[PDB]
Amino acid sequence: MISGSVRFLVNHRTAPVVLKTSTGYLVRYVPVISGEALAHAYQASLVDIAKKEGLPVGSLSSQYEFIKFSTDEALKIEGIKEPKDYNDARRFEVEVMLKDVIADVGGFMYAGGAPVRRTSRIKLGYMIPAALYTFSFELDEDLIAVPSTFGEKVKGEEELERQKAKRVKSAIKALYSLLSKLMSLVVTKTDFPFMPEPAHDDDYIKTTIMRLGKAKGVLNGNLAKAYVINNTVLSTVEDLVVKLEEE
Amino acid sequence: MISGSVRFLVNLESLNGVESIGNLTKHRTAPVVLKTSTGYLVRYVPVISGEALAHAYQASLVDIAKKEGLPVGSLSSQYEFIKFSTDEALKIEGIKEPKDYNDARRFEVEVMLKDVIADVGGFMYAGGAPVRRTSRIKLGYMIPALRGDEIPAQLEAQFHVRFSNKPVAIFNVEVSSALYTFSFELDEDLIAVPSTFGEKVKGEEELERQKAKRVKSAIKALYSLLSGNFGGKRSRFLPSMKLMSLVVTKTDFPFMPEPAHDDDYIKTTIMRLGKAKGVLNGNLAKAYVINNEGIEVGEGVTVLSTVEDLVVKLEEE
Amino acid sequence: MISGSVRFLVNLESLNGVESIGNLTKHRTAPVVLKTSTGYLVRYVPVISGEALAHAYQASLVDIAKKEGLPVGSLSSQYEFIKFSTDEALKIEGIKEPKDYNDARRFEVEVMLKDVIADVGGFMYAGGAPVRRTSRIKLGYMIPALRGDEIPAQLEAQFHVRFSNKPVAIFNVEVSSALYTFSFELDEDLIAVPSTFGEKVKGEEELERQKAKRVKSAIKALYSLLSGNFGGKRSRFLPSMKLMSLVVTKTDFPFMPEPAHDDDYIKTTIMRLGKAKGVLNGNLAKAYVINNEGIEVGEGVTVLSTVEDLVVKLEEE
Amino acid sequence: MISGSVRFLVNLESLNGVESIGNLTKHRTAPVVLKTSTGYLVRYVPVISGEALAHAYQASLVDIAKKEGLPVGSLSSQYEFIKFSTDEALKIEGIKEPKDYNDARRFEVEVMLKDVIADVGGFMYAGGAPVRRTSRIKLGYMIPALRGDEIPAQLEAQFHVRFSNKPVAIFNVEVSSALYTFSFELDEDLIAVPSTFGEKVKGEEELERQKAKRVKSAIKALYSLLSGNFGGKRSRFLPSMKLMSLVVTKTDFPFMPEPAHDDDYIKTTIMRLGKAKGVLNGNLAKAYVINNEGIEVGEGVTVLSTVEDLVVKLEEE
Amino acid sequence: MIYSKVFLKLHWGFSVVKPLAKPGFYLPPPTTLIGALSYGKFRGVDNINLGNVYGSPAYNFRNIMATARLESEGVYTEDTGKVYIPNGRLVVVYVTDSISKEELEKLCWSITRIGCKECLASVENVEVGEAKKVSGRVKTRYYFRDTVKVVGRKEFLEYVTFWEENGYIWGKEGSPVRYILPITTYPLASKEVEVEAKEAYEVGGEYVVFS
RNA sequence: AUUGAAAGUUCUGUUUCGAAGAAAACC
DNA sequence: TTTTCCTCGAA
Repeated sequence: MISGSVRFLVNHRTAPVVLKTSTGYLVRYVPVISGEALAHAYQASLVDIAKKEGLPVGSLSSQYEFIKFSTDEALKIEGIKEPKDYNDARRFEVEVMLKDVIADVGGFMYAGGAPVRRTSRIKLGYMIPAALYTFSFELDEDLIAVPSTFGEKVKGEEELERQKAKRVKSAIKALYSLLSKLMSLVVTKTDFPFMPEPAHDDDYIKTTIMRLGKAKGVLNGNLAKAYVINNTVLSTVEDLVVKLEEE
Repeated sequence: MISGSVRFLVNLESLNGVESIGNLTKHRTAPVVLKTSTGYLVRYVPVISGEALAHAYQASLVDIAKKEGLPVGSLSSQYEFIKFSTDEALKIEGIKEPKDYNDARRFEVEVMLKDVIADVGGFMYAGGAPVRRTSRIKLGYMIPALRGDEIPAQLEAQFHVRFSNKPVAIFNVEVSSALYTFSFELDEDLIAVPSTFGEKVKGEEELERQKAKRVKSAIKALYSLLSGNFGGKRSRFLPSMKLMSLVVTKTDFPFMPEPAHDDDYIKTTIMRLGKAKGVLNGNLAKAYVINNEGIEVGEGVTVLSTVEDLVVKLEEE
Repeated sequence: MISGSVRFLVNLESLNGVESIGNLTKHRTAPVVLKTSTGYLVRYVPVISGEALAHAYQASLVDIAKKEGLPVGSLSSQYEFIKFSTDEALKIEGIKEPKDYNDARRFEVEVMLKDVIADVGGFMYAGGAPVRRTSRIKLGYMIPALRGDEIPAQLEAQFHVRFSNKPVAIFNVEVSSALYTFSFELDEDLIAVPSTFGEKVKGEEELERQKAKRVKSAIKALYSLLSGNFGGKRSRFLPSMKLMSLVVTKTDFPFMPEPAHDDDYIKTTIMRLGKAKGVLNGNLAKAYVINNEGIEVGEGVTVLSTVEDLVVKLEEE
Repeated sequence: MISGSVRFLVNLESLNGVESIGNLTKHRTAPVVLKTSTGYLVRYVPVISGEALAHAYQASLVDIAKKEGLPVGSLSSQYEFIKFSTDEALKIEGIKEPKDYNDARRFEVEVMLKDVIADVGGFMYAGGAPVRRTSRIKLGYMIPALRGDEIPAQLEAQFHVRFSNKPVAIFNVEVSSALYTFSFELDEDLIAVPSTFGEKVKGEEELERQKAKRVKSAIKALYSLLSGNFGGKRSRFLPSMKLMSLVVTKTDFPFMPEPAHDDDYIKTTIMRLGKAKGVLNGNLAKAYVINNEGIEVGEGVTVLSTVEDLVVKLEEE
Repeated sequence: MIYSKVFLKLHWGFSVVKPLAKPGFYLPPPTTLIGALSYGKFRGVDNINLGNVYGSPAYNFRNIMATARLESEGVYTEDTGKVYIPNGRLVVVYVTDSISKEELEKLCWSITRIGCKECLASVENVEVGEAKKVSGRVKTRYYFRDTVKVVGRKEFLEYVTFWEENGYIWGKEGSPVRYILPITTYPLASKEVEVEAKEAYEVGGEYVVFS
C-alpha cells in the first residue's frame, strides 16, 4: 500500500465546507476541484507509460476516451465476447484484464445480462484549500494484476503473473503526474491498512510518523516506511519516484 | 463492558446513498427534532446509516481472524455477510438444520465453531426451531451534532460529465458536509459463550480455550471504526475525516455515556459514572479521554493522544 | 407512594414496531386530539407502547434481585415473564394449584416467596379459584408533547440493501424523531404484603423480614427506565436519548402530577401538592425536580443534577 | 345541593372494556346522528359508563371514612360493594332483618349506623319487607362534545405480543381519544337523614352527632373523581387527562347547569340560574367556574384556579 | 283547565326498561313525567304510608294530564335499552285543573331527571296559560291513546304498551294500556298526524289530543 | 324520588433476532 | 443514467 498526503500552492465549481474557529463552527462556500479531473490525468499518464514500455493497451483506451467496457458497442469495437453466465464472468474479466492495463489498475464496470465489476485500485478525493490546496491519495499495489472475481483458475493467468511486476512498476511510476509548486509531501508504504493525516494542520508529518510505529506494532505488521519532502528528507519528486520503484 | 462516544468532522462527502431519481444520486437524509430559544423545530439533515459501520467492522474482523488463525466460515470468507439466515448458506457451509428446541443449543455451538462473525456479530435462523443471537456490538446512525440553534451541516448537488469524441454523458452527485457524532457499545464478557439455555454439549472446551483470542480480536477490530474505514464511493469521493473528541468507559455494569450533542458531555458522563459505580454496587470503572478541540474534561481521568494507545490499553486490561 | 413525570428527546429511533407490509417495517402510530386556536383537531403520530417499559423494568429487577440474593423463579430466571398464568409454568416451578377460595391466600404467599417479579409486577392465575394481584408499578404510553399548535414529531421510511456477489435483498424501515413524555407511579407501601383477604398462613414472617430488601430493589430498578434502557432494534438503530425535565413526588396520600404537555407542568403540580396535603389530612409531601431545558420551576423544592442522586434519595427515605 | 358540569380531554385511553371477541378487547361506544347538507350520518363514538365512576367514588369514600374514624361495614372494608342487599350479607355483618313495614325505619337507622357507604351511596334490600334508599350522588355517562360540524373522537386497535423461547401469544386492544363531558349532582342536605316516614327511633342522636363529619367525607370524596382516579386498565394503559372547563353551582333549590356540549354553556346556565332563583324564592345561589379553554363566562361568577380550591369552598359552606 | 309547556334539554339521553332481555321504550310514558313533576314537592322521602301499603311519594299526583314529544333526531340502542339523543330537546305539556298556576309553575321549574338516575335533564323554559276544549278536526303531534280515530294515511304509527297509576305500588303491575305514537323508527323523529278527536285541548297552537 | 330503588367487564403479556446502493466517467 | 435486488418465521 502507498498512502500519501500532498499540499499545494496555486496562484467555477463551489462546495460547502464546515470550518472550525475559536468561536465554534461555521458553514462556508469555497471553490473546489472535482475528484474526477485528477483521475483523468493519472490514467492518461498510465496509458502513455504503458504504451512506451510495451504493455498492452485497449483499442478505445488507446484514444483518450475512458469509456472502457461499459457498453455493448464498446464490446463490439474492442472485439471481446460478452459474458454468458456467472461462471463465465471470471473468464471475461481475465480477457478484459489481458488487453487493457487501464481496466486493471483503474477498475471498470460492465452492465448487461451478466454485469461484471472491478473497483479501482487507486482512490482519490476532492481538492479543498487548507490558495493552499491540499489532498490525499491511496493505492493498494498488493492487488494489481490479481483477479478479483471468485472462481476457478482460467487459462492465461500465467501471462498475468509474468506481467505483474511491470504492471506494478508502471502503476507506481504513474504517480509522478499527480505529484507534480509543491510545498509539503508525505508518502507511506506499509503492509497493513493505514491513512495519513490530512494537510489541514501545520504539524502533521510528525503526528503520522509517530502513529506509524504504533499502528505497525498493534497490527502485527512487518514493513513500514515513510518519506517526507519539505520546501528521511529528499529534494525532488523524481528521487522519490525512483526510491519507491527500487524499494 | 466497553462503551464510548465519538465526534467526527467530515467534508465533501458521500458515503451512503439511496435510490436515484433521473441522473441524480441522492444522499441519505432524515428528520430531526431540535430545541431552539423559540421552541422546538423539525429539520431535514443528511445522515449516514448504521449498517455501513457494521459491515466495515465485520470485514476488519474477518481479516484479523484469518490473519491470526481463528476459523472463518465459507461464505463469510467472501465479504458477504448473509451468515446463516437461508438454507442455501447452510448447504454451502455444511451444517445440518436444528431438529427440535433441545437440539438448538448444539446447532449454535457448531456454528459458533466455524465462523467468528456468527459469534461476535450474532445471527438469526428462521424455521421450525428459530435460533437467535443478538449482536455483541451495538451501533447507531451518524447524525450531525444538535448543538445550538443552527445545525452544522449542508447538502448540495454537483454536476459531472463524461467525455466522448462522437456525441449522440451527464450526471449529478449529492455531496454533504457535517460534524458527525455516534456512540457504540461492546460487551466482551459474553463473547464465545452460548446464549441458548440448555445442557452442556461436547465442543465447549475448545470454545473456552479460544475465548481470550476471540476477545482480543474483537477488541482489535474497533480500530477500523475508530479510524474511519467504512462507507462507499471512496474511489473518487474520498472524505477528509478527522477526530475531535472521544470518550471510552470500561465498566462491570450497564452504562451509557452522554451523546456528543452538547459541548460538555465528558464531565457529565464522568460524574454519572462516579455516582453509578456506587449506586449499582460496581467494582470497576475506568475512563479514557481524547480531546483535540480544547473543551472542558475534568479531573482524575487518563488522557491519551491517539487511537492505537487506546486499543493497546483496552487489550491489556 | 412515588409518582413522577418525565420528558425525553429522541432522534432517529425505531423502538416499537408493528406488523409489516411487503418489505416495509412500520412504526407504531396512534391518534391524538389536540386543541388549536381554530378549535380541535385529530392527528396521527408515532407512539411507543407501555409494555416494553414494563419488560425493561422487570428485567432490571430480575438482575438486581439475583445479584443481591433475593429469590427468583425458574422461568423468570430466563427473561420470559409468563409468570404463573398457565399450568405449565406452575408445573415447571413446582407449585400446586389452589383448591378453593380459602386456600387462595396460601397459594399467593408461596408464589410471593419464590419470585420477586410475581410480587412487584403483579400476576394473574385463571382457573377454578382465580387469583389476581395488581401491578405495584403503573406505566402508560410514550406520546409526543401536545404543546402549541404543531406536534414536534416526524416519521419517515429508509431504504436498506443486503449485498451479494451472485444477484438472483432490499428492505425498508420506518424511522421516527420525537419529544416523548410519560408518567409513572409506584406504591412501595404495599410491596411484600398479601392482597387476598383471609387468615394468617405460616410463611409470612419471612416475608416481613425481606420487606426492606424488596423495597430497596424495587426502587433501584427504576434506574433503567429513567436512564433509557428499553425498546428493540438497538443493535443497528441505537437511539440518541436525552433527558430534559423530570418531577418526582413522594407522598402518603393518592396524588398524580400534571402530564408533561404544557411548558408549565412543574409549578402547577407543586401548587397542587401543597394544597392537596392540606385537603386530605396528609403528613408527608416531598418533591424532586430535574430541569435541563430552563423552564419555570417554583420555590422551596429540591433541585438535583442526575438520576442516580434521585435513586439514592428515594432509597434513603 | 351541589351540581356540576365538567369538560375533560383524554389521550391514548382505555378505561372501559367490553366482551372480547377472539383476542381483541373492544371499547364501549354509542350511536349519534350528525346532520349534513347532503343528509344525515350515524356515527359510533366512544363513551364511558357511569357505574365505573360510582365504584371509584365509593372506593375513595371507603378510604377516607376508614382514615377519619367513621364506621365502615365488614364487607365494604373490602372493595366488594354488595352492600346489605341479601340475607348472606346481613348474616356476615350481623344485623337482624326488618320484621314489618313499621320497623323499616328502625332497620334503616341500624344499617345507617354500621356503614357509611350504605348512607351516602345508598342501598336496597329485597325481601319480605323491602327497604329502599336512593343514592345521594348522581353521575351521568361520559360522552364527547357534539359541538360544531365535527366529532373530535377517534378509536383504533393496537397489536401486542407475548415473547417466549418455545413457541407453540397475540392480543389486540382498542385505544380511544376524545373530548369528554359529563355532569353530576350531589345533595349534601339529605346526608345522614333517614328516608322513611315514622316516629323518631333511638340512635338518631348518634347520626346527628356524626352528620357534620359524614357530610365532610362525602364532599372530600369528590376530589378523586374530579382529579381522574377512575376507570380500569390503569397499570399498563395509564391515560393522560386534562381539565378545560368546569361549572359547579351551590344552591338551596333543585337546579342543574347546561350540558357542556355547546361552546357557550356558561352564559346560558347563569341566565337560567338567575331566572330560577327569582321564580323559586331562593336565598343563596353561588357559581364557581374553572376556565382553561378560553370560552366566554359573563359576570356574577367566582373564578377559581384548581379543584382543591373548589373542594375547600364547598366544605366551608 | 290550565296548561303549562316546558322545554327540556336532555344531557345524554333517557332509558326506561320494560316490565317483565331488557328492551327499552322509544318515548317515556306519562307516569315517568308525573313522577318527575312530583319530585319538586316530595324531595327527600322515598316511602310514605298510603294507608295500607308503602307505594311511592308520587301516588298523590295521579290526576294530572301530561304528554311529551321529541324535537330532534335520536337513535335507539340495545347495548338494557337506551335512547341516545345528546343535547337534544323534549317538549312536555302539563294540563290540569286541581292546582293553581303558582303550584304548577313552581313544580315545573323543578325537574331534574326523567327515567333513571343517570338521565339528568335541564329545564329550558316554561309557558303557563289557559287551554280551550275542542272536538273538531285537528292536527296533533303528541302521543295519544289507541282509541283515538285517525283519518290520515297509516304510515307513521307505532304501537306501545304503558301502565296506569296502579303501578305506583311495589309488588304490583300497572294495568296495560295501548298507545299510538307518530314516530319514525330510525332515525327517531316525530311527524304530525290529523285526527278527529272527540275531546282535545288547544294549548297555544298545538291541539293536544287526550280522548 | 319516576318499572323507579343496589351493581368496575377486572387482573396478567417486548413485534424480537440480521443485512454496504456498490462498482465505471474531464466541462 | 445505465445492471441488480424489491423479506424470511413464529407465535
